Amino acid sequence: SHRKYEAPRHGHLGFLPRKRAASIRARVKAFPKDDRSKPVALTSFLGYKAGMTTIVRDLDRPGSKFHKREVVEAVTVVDTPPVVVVGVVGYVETPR
Amino acid sequence: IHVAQPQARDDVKRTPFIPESVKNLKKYDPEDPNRRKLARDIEAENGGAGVFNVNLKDKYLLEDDEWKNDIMPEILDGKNVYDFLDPEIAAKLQALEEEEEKLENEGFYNSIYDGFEASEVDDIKEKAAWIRN
Amino acid sequence: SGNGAQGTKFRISLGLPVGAIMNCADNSGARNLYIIAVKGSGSRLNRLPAASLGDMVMATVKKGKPELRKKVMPAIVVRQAKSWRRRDGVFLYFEDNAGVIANPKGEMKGSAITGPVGKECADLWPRVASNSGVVV
Amino acid sequence: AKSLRASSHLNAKSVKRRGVFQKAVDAREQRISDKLKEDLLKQKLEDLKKKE
Amino acid sequence: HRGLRKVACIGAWHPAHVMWSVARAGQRGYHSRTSINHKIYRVGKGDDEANGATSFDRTKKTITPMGGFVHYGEIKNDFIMVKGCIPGNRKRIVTLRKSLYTNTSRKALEEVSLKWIDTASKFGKGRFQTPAEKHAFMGTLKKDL
Amino acid sequence: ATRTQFENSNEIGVFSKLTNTYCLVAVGGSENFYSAFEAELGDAIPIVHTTIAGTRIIGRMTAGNRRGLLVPTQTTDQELQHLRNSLPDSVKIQRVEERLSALGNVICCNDYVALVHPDIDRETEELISDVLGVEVFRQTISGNILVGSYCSLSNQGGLVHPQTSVQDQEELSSLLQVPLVAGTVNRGSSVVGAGMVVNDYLAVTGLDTTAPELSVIESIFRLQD
Amino acid sequence: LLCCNCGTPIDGSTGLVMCYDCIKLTVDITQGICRNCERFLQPPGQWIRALESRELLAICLRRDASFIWTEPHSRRIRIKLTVQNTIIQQTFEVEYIVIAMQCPDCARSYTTNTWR
Amino acid sequence: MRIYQCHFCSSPCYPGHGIMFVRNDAKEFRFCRSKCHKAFKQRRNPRKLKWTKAFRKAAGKELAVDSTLTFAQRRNVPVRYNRELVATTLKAMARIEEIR
Amino acid sequence: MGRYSVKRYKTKRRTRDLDLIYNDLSTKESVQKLLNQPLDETKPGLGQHYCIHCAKYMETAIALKTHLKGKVHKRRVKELRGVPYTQEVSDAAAGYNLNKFLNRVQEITQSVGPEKESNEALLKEHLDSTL
RNA sequence: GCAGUCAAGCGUUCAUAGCGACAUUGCUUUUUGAUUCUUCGAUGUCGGCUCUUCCUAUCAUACCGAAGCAGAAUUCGGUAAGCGUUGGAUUGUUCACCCACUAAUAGGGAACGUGAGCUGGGUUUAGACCGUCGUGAGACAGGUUAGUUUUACCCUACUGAU
Repeated sequence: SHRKYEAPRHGHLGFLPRKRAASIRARVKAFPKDDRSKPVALTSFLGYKAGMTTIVRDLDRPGSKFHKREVVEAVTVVDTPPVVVVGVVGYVETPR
Repeated sequence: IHVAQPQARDDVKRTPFIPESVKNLKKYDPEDPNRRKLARDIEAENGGAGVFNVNLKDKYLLEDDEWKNDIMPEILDGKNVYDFLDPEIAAKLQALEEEEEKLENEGFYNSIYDGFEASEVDDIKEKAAWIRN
Repeated sequence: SGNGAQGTKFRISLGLPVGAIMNCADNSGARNLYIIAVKGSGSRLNRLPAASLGDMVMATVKKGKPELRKKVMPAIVVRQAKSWRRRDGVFLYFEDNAGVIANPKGEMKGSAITGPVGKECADLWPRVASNSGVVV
Repeated sequence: AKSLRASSHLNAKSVKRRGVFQKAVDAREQRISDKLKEDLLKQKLEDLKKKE
Repeated sequence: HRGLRKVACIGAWHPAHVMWSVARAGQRGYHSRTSINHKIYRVGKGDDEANGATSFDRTKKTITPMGGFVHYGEIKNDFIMVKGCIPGNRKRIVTLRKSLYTNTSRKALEEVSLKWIDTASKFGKGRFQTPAEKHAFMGTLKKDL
Repeated sequence: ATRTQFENSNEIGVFSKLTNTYCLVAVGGSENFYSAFEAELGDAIPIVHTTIAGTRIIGRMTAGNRRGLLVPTQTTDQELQHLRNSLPDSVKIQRVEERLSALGNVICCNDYVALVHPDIDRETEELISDVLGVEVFRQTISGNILVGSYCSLSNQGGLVHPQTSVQDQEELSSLLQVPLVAGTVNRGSSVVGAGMVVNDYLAVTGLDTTAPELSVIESIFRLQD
Repeated sequence: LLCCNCGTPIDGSTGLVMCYDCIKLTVDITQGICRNCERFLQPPGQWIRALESRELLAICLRRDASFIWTEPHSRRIRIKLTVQNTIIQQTFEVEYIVIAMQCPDCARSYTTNTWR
Repeated sequence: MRIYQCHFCSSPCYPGHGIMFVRNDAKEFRFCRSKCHKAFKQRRNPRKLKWTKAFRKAAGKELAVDSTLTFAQRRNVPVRYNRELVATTLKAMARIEEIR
Repeated sequence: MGRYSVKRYKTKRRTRDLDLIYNDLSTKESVQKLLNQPLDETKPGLGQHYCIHCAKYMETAIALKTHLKGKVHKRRVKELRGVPYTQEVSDAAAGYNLNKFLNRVQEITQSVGPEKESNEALLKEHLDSTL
């Protein structure tokens, strides 16, 4: 018995198990590596998502068929007040 | 192989028009040490064909090259600027600024019951307010 | 795109699936068309292949001159009436569905086209823009 | 069409990392880091106000 | 019979178990997600009045819409505008990582220029941008005089 | 005469407009098509990248001659201000409102004479005579309705579409005061207006226009000295 | 009216296009179209017995007419056939590759229940 | 960007709002929002509906004939862009809006 | 939305409308067009018996007699009397193209008005002696 | 059914680029048989719908080798199952058959996948008509119509939650 009509799978097996997360703040699993020739640069930032709005933009994209033409699209607005440092943590590399 | 004719209709006729700048123009030569470059050669000298960006501006005539790259407002609170701009705006606006001055003096902008005074014209409205409640 | 259609076609909402009778706009002699397939379409289980404003479809003639009747021939949609999205911010829709018929290169059979032609189809097909009395 | 993990594109993409697209990133991380030392200046001037 | 919003066949006689991939019912939403390559458009300041004013519009207006956002107050702080749709909902906390690698495509290198920002009311069908507009279009009312 | 093909389409009058004092070309992709007009014209007459209603098909939407350029209703104020900047003050530009948008299929014209579609309204029919400075005659080519795609004119001479009867040619040439030959362009395509562009000293056709049809086109417009 | 790629003047009316022999080459008109029994099959159910006039028609039904001489041992049948505004007659060839599947009638002798 | 008014509402239609409708006569019907749009499909009359601006200029409400309103017509003759014209019209629009 | 406004007022089932009908009544040539239309197989009265006001085909000549003595037709006559409400009125109310508006109202009051009211006085007299 | 090996005729010359007759050695259980093993104090005994996974004997996509491979378009073969494989007319049908798109419309298994998941069209009780056979009751896996689809709250498995 060979299914008679092949069809793609429903849903992605990479995002399993589907479950409620441990917090309303998702932790970050991975960072950009380390570039030790640059100034001291803070990587990520944290703010609060607040609604959406619409934006028209003059699409300056050479090669496209909307070059030098107007394109409307939707953006998000995230409230981003300043953020204050309170701690420093060092990590030792182990064979674990 | 039929060919047609003007067929002698009217006395008014054109000679065909060629601008003198085309007759003054040199003929273009493909393999040429000294020549005008092209739109191709400016395109391929920095990035490929599809990825090079061409300014549509800096190709058009104006009074001053300082404002060849300025940006029109195109929208304000008042509806849209391409409808408001004109020749002689301020000449037409002084005909509007004169329409204030004839109305200001004549009392077009300006800020009482018979037989009933301040204690009596108030209290009839005060007694009627109790009756509606 | 496909044969004869210059460039790329931007995505618009799919208005006509298979089995949809639409009016015939040009003066070839047909009155309506009958979509039986859509060229340049996908393949997924139980989907009906859907057309849109300006795709080449295979279409038959149900009403019209008996010479064009009972044989399959390619057709090009020019009016949709299912509202799509222009990339400047307004959705629009036409009164009724319409299609003109063409050879597989992309050349017209009639000379005149009545009614307004969709702008998104007039960019993609040059010959439809040649016979377009009204654009947009 | 080739896969996203094909070798002919990843040898083609990595040259574009060496050229145009790294230097615009290097132009970006300098202009960001200019404002970061200016953030230490404006916040110590408010500390100079409270010393008054 | 017994429902139509479900999966009919769930397995076979061998293996005599329900497999780990057969789309059962359960929790939906409130998962953690990561979506990459979102392009920053506008970075403005809180003290900077006329944030919504582009180089075109020149109307002194802040990106806070009329009567604020829905289920969220006023933006009177610094903000970030980024295109598309950030995963999550309103008044929730997002973290903003930076790009993890040098991005190669031409789209991730272009300079944007905003031509107009909408500030109409999101609580309903907004037709006016500022209350100065609505008072101009409606004209006077009974409650004013 | 010059063979030039837009990206892979041999239709040129769809994509480009050619008058005596200016020349308009679309903005699609890369500057291979714009450079081919630089080889013949140079800095003599202005050549303009432009869009009409956010489209590439600018040759069938506009219709004009060496005095005026008429643009349809859907032309934005940015596209209209762009044409006025790139063209000098000798050229007039006016946005025209009509029931029918495509002016190129509806107006065929040279410096003093224009033919029109019959159903055009007379509020435009005076406006054509004022802007272009031309006369207007309400006429159908060979019982076909679109006068722009099925004919082509210059001050030199004219070219029509090959279903035209010889009885129709001598009458219609009396209106235009120029010679007319029924012919084809781009290997037997009937649409002679959209295939080629022509002014008094230059003609650009497709790469699929045969050498016998170059002998027809270069003779009727008399490109040689 | 010069015919395309000839140079010859033709009639200005509704006629064909291009010289009638400048078009005669350029158009194409066709463009589309048991191991133990030795009994060739009719596709619904039948197994008609059998290179020429009788079986030559049945191979045209699935695909003048003539069969070329190709090979007896290899499993090929090739056939020439002529198709017969413009009227035009052109011929072409079709290779019909032979496959062998067992006659259910003449499979019955191997299962010992022959008579019924 | 061309902040055109609703065909039924006479209210401004910002880019990214409403629906357009195109008839076989090929004029455009640009709609403020869905309330005006669904009231057009039903064939109603804005001279009769009290809440629209086409009623208020008709029945003796808000002023219609005034010289401040004739300045914002439409232009098909493009003025070739001097700067100091544009600087006047940005002061002109804010002046008429006070007088209106 | 509901059950009723969807059934009658989709885009499949649209009438012509008050705009295009007013152009047909404004001149004598187009009135004499639409009475004498060529007969077709698909049109309901075989391409005759067409009411211009209510753009609607009737089967029989008797079916025009019952239509004109009716409050459906007497609605539409009371509809098309004044200015026909193009897009130009909706912009004129905002303060946009008044001189475009005030000149057309000048046209329809003095010029097109008594011509349009002359075509209606002939149609009610021409559809009377034929019935 | 598929694969080896011997190579007859052919591919104008030339067995082995490509086709292929039969000798000879095998594999497979997706075939019909052979057996009647387990089930006769019921293992619910066709097809379709829905759905996951697996096999490679690969139709398409990736990278290669060969020629009777100019280009273009194909033909033959190698590692390869990561990822795809349809919309329809007629039949209860698997099977078959044509129309049309597409990159391509490859072949199979999992109790001939899957009925406390469906459906009941077919088959397979009682009613009934027709044809042949029988003196007669009745027979016909010949044709045609009408014919009840039962429970999960239990443990495990699974998807979620403490």
